[PDB]
Formats: sequence, C-alpha cells, structure tokens
Amino acid sequence: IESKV
Amino acid sequence: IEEEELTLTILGLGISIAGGKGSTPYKGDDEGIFISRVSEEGPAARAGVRVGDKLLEVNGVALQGAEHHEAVEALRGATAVQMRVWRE
Repeated sequence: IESKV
Repeated sequence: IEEEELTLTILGLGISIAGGKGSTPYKGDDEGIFISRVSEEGPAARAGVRVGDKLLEVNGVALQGAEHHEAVEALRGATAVQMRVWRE
C-alpha cells in the first residue's frame, strides 16, 4: 500500500 | 552507498510511503516504512527527502517497526516535520 500523505 | 541517518524538515506533501509491520514489504526482507514516491513539486523535495529513505521518526513519533497506518496518521498530525530517516 502507498499513501500520499 | 551505505547507510547515513538524516533529519529532513518538510513544510499534500508529494511523498508516497510504503511498508510497515504486518504489511507488504517495500523491499526484500525489510518491514520498515519507506518513501516510495517523491513528487518534484512538494515541500519534501526542497527539504531533500529521497525515494527509498526509511522512516525512523516523525516529530518524536517512533516509526521503527510501526505498522503502516501508524505512519500515515503520524504524518498528517505532525506545520513542521522533523523527519528522521536512514538513507543508503
């Protein structure tokens, strides 16, 4: 999972 | 290229993060939380954050061995981001 913050 | 600890200070923020305990690793065997993406027009770029940096601490919040959601929440709750990382 990749989260852009 | 070997490891070096640095503190990066950021002012979205154009970083994607990957990994974490109990989550799909970012690389090989490491369960750490990593910078997966850096968008050239973000405060983190001008702060010098780099793809592959391993997150160790976000504003006192220890992320070594933290789960993914912990890092997401720590990052949103941090104007100034003293971001401690390990870089190769």
